Amino acid sequence: HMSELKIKAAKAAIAYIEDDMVIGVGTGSTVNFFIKELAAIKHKIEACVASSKATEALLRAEGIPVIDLNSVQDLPIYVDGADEVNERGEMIKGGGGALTREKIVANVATQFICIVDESKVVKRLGEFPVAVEVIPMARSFVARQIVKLGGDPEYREGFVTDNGNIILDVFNLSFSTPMALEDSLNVIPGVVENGVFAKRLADKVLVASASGVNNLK
Amino acid sequence: HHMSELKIKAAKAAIAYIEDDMVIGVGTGSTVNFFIKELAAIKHKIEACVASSKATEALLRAEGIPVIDLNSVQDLPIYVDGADEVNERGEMIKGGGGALTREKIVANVATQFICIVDESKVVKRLGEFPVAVEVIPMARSFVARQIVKLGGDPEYREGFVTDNGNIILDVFNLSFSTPMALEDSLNVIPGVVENGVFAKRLADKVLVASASGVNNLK
Ligand code: NA
Ligand code: NA
Repeated sequence: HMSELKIKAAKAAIAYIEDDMVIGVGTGSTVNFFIKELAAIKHKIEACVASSKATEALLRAEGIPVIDLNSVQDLPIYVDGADEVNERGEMIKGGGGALTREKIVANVATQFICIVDESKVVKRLGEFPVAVEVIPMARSFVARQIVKLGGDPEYREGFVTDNGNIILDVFNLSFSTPMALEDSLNVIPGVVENGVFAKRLADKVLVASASGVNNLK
Repeated sequence: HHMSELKIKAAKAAIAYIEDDMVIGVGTGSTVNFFIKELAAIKHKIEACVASSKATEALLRAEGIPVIDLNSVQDLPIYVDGADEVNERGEMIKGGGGALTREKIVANVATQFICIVDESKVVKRLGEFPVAVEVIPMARSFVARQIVKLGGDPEYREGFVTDNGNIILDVFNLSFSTPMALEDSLNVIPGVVENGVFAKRLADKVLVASASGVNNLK
């Protein structure tokens, strides 16, 4: 029961929330269970920073106060999921299309806690595609540049990010040097951000399985 | 000699490179706007234009010049645009007008980048004019902190929103000793969309208007 696993991972992250903290909140189904857990201790936290408009709506619907990242000097914790994560804390993210604000909030946060069920853990990144956020008028050009990097880009038809851009989901990229790959995507004109998380690692990786939650990192 | 007269000379110099049935990439700004009026005179000989800004699109369309989306173009032989600074190498600082992101995209699809300037845009060394950096709005504070670590002084361009919905940090005092590495260092910052350093995509020709005429600096 994957939902039961995701709930266990979510509950394990709650043990890191200290009184009066501002908490950064990711996106996706595992994070959404965490939001319900956060709701039960919302009297203990100052506020949350949301990594997507969807996440903001869910927090507000719970009566969890939300503040703008530009107003936050100190963000001690960011809790988020991942599409793939390894023992090093490298991740592929962006399955849900929110990877740009995810990476921004993750970079302000001191501690990045990654919560996953067992199926997200991999020994080698790469089977899950890399979502690349792209200025819409640059889509064709960026696709061509990503092909030169050995990727196979697939336009996520109909989808528009929180930032008004499109997503190319990129298959078959090599992850031999993940930080160089992340950089090579981002320097392409028109690329806003990409789902390789190799320069900003998860600090903790909480992995929920039938036997409990294990700190992979 | 008006500044306007100089920009017009540069605009007319660029028209000499336009061939029948081309798709033409078009930049932004007051010098390019004189080029748009030169293009209107030959619009029948043009296939269409690619516009680097919504303002440029509106000016092209008001001249009856056909506009097409960049995603429908693969063969873009020319891109004509100005610069805030340009040197003899064809390196440029761009983005004073806030449209540097679409400017760089179109310039990168185009085969030949023709830079048209009056003589006041030419510098021996880039750097006095600030570098516009386009930033995801909720990342403004973070990006500013990261730029300060790179040795820059970022100033938020109050009230301004780019064509893409983002804000501009105009950055002073960056070092240009390694301008390509500078351009990259800004862009790998999470939340930075693009920046006005044009060091990896050079101008292929630099047409400089002065009282004496137009000189191909490059
Ligand atoms: Na880019
Ligand atoms: Na970036």
